[PDB]
Order: sequence, then C-alpha cells, then structure tokens
Amino acid sequence: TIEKRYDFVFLFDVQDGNPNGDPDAGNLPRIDPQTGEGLVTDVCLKRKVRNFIQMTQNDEHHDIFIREKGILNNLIDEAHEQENVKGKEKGEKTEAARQYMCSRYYDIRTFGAVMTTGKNAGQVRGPVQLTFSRSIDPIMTLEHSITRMAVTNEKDASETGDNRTMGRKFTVPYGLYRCHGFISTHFAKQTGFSENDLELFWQALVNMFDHDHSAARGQMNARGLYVFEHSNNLGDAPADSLFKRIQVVKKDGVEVVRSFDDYLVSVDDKNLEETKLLRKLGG
Amino acid sequence: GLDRNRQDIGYVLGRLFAVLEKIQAEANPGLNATIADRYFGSASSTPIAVFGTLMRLLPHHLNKLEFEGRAVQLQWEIRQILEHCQRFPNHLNLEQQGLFAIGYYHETQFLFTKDALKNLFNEA
Amino acid sequence: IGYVLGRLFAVLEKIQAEANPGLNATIADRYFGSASSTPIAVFGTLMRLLPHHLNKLEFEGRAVQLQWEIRQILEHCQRFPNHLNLEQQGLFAIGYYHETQFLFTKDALKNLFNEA
Amino acid sequence: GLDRNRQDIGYVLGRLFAVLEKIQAEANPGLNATIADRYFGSASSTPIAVFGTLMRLLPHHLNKLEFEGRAVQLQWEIRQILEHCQRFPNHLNLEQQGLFAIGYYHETQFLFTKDALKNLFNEA
Amino acid sequence: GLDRNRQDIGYVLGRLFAVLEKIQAEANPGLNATIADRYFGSASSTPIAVFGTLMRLLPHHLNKLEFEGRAVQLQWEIRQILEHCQRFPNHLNLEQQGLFAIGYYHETQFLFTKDALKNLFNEA
DNA sequence: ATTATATTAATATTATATTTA
RNA sequence: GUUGAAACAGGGUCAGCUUGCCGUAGGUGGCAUCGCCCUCGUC
Repeated sequence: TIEKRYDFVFLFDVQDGNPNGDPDAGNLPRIDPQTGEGLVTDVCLKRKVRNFIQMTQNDEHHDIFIREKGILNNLIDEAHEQENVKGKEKGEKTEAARQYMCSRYYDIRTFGAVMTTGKNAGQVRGPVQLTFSRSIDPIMTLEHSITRMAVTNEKDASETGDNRTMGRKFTVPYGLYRCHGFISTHFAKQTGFSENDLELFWQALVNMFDHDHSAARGQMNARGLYVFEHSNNLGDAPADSLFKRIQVVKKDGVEVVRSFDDYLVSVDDKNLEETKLLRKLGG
Repeated sequence: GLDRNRQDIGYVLGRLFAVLEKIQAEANPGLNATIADRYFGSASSTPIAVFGTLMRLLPHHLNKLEFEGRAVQLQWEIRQILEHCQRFPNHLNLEQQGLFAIGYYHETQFLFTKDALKNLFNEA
Repeated sequence: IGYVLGRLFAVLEKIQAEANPGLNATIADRYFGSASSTPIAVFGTLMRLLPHHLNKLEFEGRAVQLQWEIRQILEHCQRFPNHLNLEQQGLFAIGYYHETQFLFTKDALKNLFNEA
Repeated sequence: GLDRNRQDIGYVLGRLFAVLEKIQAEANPGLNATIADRYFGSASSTPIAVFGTLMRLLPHHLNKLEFEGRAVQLQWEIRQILEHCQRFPNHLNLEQQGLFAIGYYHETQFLFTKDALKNLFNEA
Repeated sequence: GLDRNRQDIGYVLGRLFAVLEKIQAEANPGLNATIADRYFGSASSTPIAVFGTLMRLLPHHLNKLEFEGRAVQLQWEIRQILEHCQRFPNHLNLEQQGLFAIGYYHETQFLFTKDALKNLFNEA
C-alpha cells in the first residue's frame, strides 16, 4: 500500500487523427464551445493503460477486465464462488468479496468498477482518479472526409454502379491536452494499491501511446509527466497553484502550434521544494 | 403549432436541426442511424461543432433526393428558419436548451404533413 | 404547459421501455424527480436520449408512430417553462398517467397515427 | 434577416460562398453537382484552398450567364460582402465555423428574393 | 474596406490584377472574354507567367481609353499598389493564395466607386 | 398489483451594367 | 311598536433538527475522391 500523495501533470498531444471523440456529436473530438480547446476524457487513458497491462502481463492477481466477451454479472458470480460463498453474513461478505476482487483485479485496484449488479459486493472508491484533459491553444477541427469503394448493406442506397459509402473521418492537427490527476492514500490502503502497482501504472501512462493505436486516432504521443510526490497523507498546499506552476503557453509571435517546437513548457520548480518531490518519467 | 416569428435562437436552431433530419430521412428510406442518433446529443449545447458538418452534408443530402424541387423547397424553408438566426451561439441557455427541442419537434410536425410546407412555399 | 409535459414524459418512458424490456434504472426513476418541477433541466437531456431509444427499437414503424405522437404532444407546448407550479406538477402527473395508459391500450396509438 | 455590417470573418466568408453557389446555379439550371456538393465540405475549415479555385472559376461562371447585368450585380454584391473581409484566414474558430453557415444561408435567402438585391444595387 | 499598407505580396498582387481587369473593362464596354476569364485561373499560382503579358498589354489598354487622365490615374494607383510589391514571386502560399483574391476584390470595390480613386489621387 | 410490439412524406426559391478628366 | 333578541375561532406553536448522486465506463472495427478530360480549332 502506498503512503505518499502524487499529483502528476500528464501532458499528451495528437499528430493527426481523432483522439477522444464524441460527446454524442457524430465523430468529432470533444472541444470547448466558448473557446476551442480540445478535451479528452480520462476513460480513454484508462483503457489505454488497461490494454498496455493486457499486452504486458498475462498473469493472475492482476485482472485486466476483458473486452466485449466479458459480462460483468458473470465475472461477479465467478468471483463470488471463492472463499465467501454464503458463510459470511451478507454485510461483511460484500466487503470480503470487494477486497478479494481488489487483490485479484488491477483495474478496480487502480481505478474502479461497478460491482453492485445482481450479487452485490460493495463498491470501490478508487485511489487513483484521473480527470478530463484540456488543451491551451484553441484547436481547430479539420474534418477529413474520406470515401469507400465498397457498400455495406444491400439497402436501396447501393446503386447499380459504384457501390460507395463515404462519410467523414475527423482529424486534429495539434493540441497538447494538459491532463490532470490526483492519487489518494486512504482508499489505496483499503484496495491494496502497493508501490509496485503504482510503478506499473506510471509505466503504462508513459508507454500507452506507443501500442494502443488505430486509424481514427492516428498518431498520439505523451509529452511529459511531472509527478508531485508528497511526504505525508495531509494537505500542504492547494493543488491549484501546484498545477499552475507548470504552465504551458505560446512561444514567440505565432498564431497556432504544430509540434513541440512551438510550445514553451515553463517549468520553474522553485516554491514546490518545501515538503514535496519531483520526477520526470515521460519528459 | 409552430411559431416562425418567435425570434428565439433555440427555436430556429431546433427547426434547422429538424429540417436537416427530415432531409436525411428523405434521402434514403432504409436509413439505420440518422443524424439525430448521433448529432442531436450535442446539438443544443455545442451547435457550432455539429451544425458545421450539418451544413457541409446538407448539399449532398439534397442532391441525393430523387426530386430536385423538393430540395429547393427544403432549402427555402431552411433559409426562412435561419432568417431569425443571426449567429450560431457557443452554448445555449437552459431556456434556449428547451426551446431547441421545442422548435425541433414543432418543425418536424410541420414538415410531416400533407399540404403545409408546399403551401407556405407557394406564397413566396 | 404541464399536461403536455406529463404526456411527453410518459411517451419518453414508454419508448425507453420498448427499447429495453428488462429495465432497472429507467429514465423515469432518475429524471421524474425534477421533470415534475424543473422541465428545462430534465427534458434538455431526455430529448437527447430519445432518438437513441427510437433507433434502438427493432420496429422502425413503432418508433415512427412514437415520434409522430410526441410531435403532436409537444406541438401544444410553445416553450419549456422554467419551473412547474404546484398545479402544473399535478397536471404533469395526470398527463403522464393518461398517456402511459393510452399507449398501453389495444389499438389506440396505431389508430391515432393512421388518422394523419 | 442579414447583417451586412457585422464585421465578422465567418459571416462574409459564408456570404461569399453563398453568392458563388447562386452564380453557379444561375449559370445552368440543369446542374447536377454544384460547388456546395464538394467545396462546402472544407470551406469553413480550409477557406484558402477552396476560395482560390472559387475566385478562379467565378469569372467563367459570370460569363456563362445569359445576362451581363446580372453578373455585374453579382460581382457588386460579392465586393460589398468582401469589404469586411480583410484577409482569408487559415482556419476558422468554432464561433466563426458557425457564422460561416449563418452568413451562407442568410445571403442565400437574401439572394433568392423578388426585389432585394437589385434594390440594394440601385443605391450604389 | 481596403488595406493599402498591409505589406502583403498576395494583397498587392490581387490589387494589381483587379486594376488590370478594371482597365480592360474600361477600354471597351462590349467586352465578352476579359482577362479574368482566362488570366485569373493561374494568377495566384504562376504570377510571373501571366503578369508579364499583363504588363505588356497594360499600355495598349491605357491608350485604348477615351480619356488620357483616366489612364494616368490608373497607372498612379497601379504604382501605389506595387510599391509594397518588391518582387514577383514564383508561387504564392495558401495564405497568400487567399490574400490574392482578397486584395483583388477589395481593389475592385475601391475602384468601382463614385469619389474615391480620384480623391486619393488628388492627395499625391 | 399489467398493458404494448411495426414507417408520417417528399417535384424548382432566383435571374438584367457600379465606374471611367 | 308587544313577538329571537346577545353570540370569537380562539388567546398561539420554526417541521424539522440533515443526508456525497454516486461509486465509473474506448464511438467504436475502418473506408482510394475516385476511375478521366487536346486549350483548343487559328488569325
């Protein structure tokens, strides 16, 4: 079980593609309506971490939460028929099953999952809780509409000639999604989030943009990862100014940004040397 | 049951989305997933992100129609709706959020009729 | 302004039930707490969830009839009010029950849709 | 329903695309695929790539018209629109993305009228 | 709506093409195919190939005018535009490609006016 | 102390010369 | 002017002392703007 507080400043961008698409809008990434900053949900990073663990582990005591062929009720029923089948008086039986699943599953240990279906077994508050990403420069939507020379269904739209089904494949030119996230210790002591699991989660967050790739998302990479390791379980300084110390703004006289040569990640670790640490894993 | 002179942004936005959905439905009867099954989820909140692709896909949807006069009438009513739409806002207020769906279903009801849209188009 | 809103909530719940037969946490059990009071908050998202429920329906003609009847319902409402008064919440409940029993009748919604 | 003194880049860009589409439609009534069926898909995002070919094809479209005074009026309103367009931007913002289609359909409605464009041209 | 101190190559190139087209139109009202109907198709991409023949035909177009002072004013504004044009480039960038048409229509609007070009020429 | 469960409608807006000492 | 008259709903009372909407989850498998076109006939 970990005992320190970690305030990591995850920074990642996108070369050309659709990163975190659709708040129910067709196929466009989440962007700020009032301004234009791109937004990326934390569930995408969580799924990338899960895929990295699935491809770089394959062992027990670290379940990866299977994909489409994985009914949650079936997994809950399978985890219930272990040490606490019935002889545990429902109440503490749910807590025992939750602890067993935390010791067996890695997704519920790092983040969490819903285990309150049919056979209830409590719920996990979750130690590591990432937030929604947000860029700084107002990104623009390219919308790269592409075609296909093969129809899908046999409906009336399939003409006698070129059976075509076009559509749109949205793309993004740039946008350093300044992600945020905090890690607690009280829930980590209950879920069993040890330091080895924390190191595995850091490695996944660092090297998830090298394997989890597709045609819609294109090419994505992680810039830097500045983890703010604390000293105790108390609160020293508000995390707002702590995350504001690593500001990311524009460089010289430029309108937009295209790569890392147009951003100036101002890192001035001066006032965060009281009772906190600093490490660089991705940058 | 439709107010075309309300001068409300949500009303005209909903009417525009409704006529867009009507055009997409008329383009092909065997349509599985329309725009309302994906575009409407953020049409009343982020209209500047969905209505751009909507206006981009509108001419192709009009050309897909078997009748060219139908597309002319649909564009005419689109512009008659957007007359009161001086600008596409960033985000709609709660009252405007409701007026969006209000105008949407009002325009859908006005369009799915026997003699109404053509009658209004004849007096222009 | 309240009766047609109740009919709207009723047809919304009916479409959601026709979409998912074994429903546990329906849109009712999560939205009716404020639908009876604040309409612009609940219906601002129920109208978003509705087209997905209509697309989920295996019978497209049923979704067509439900869309036509919800159009006829919302036609009487010129704008979603900010808050439903004490009598407006009663009208909401009355219209909800009326529409939810008119839709669960033998051949009522189909006969109404065929007369348009 | 058209603001000609909005001083917005998206407004004038949309109005320019609208008058371009109107000119292409007036060049030949039996037109199958217009510019809106291909050029509008990236007009609000990459205007510097489509509006170049648009201005290249504009004089030929004006010469294709059977009436020479109509082309003069269309060029006059084109320039009256582009007065507020000090430069063609690289990419439009979301607000400008919506204002593009706003001005497009507003100018289309203003053009498809009985006595309006000629009335505005007479006072010049 | 015209910036004469923008110091942009596309702006001055478009203004030069616009005044050239204005001179050709003033040379004869009964003109069927002007330069814009042929020269503008590659004016923003290959200016060094079209503007050479343009400057070659400019003096004959000025001599074709019935008024000699009009040609003097047109040459004066041509040179006032080309002041910021230090050289004719090989190919214009996309931003410059758009600025070409921007300056073209801006100068056309500035020229087709009552009292504007002569007023600017009087203060020289 | 349930019900119910199959498709509305679709044929053309507009269209005649700014300015030139 | 000798025949139903008189009539309190009261003095007056905090409806609360309060309670995390959540624990949380990839718009996806991916799809060629294409198969194509003398700037000409020529003064």
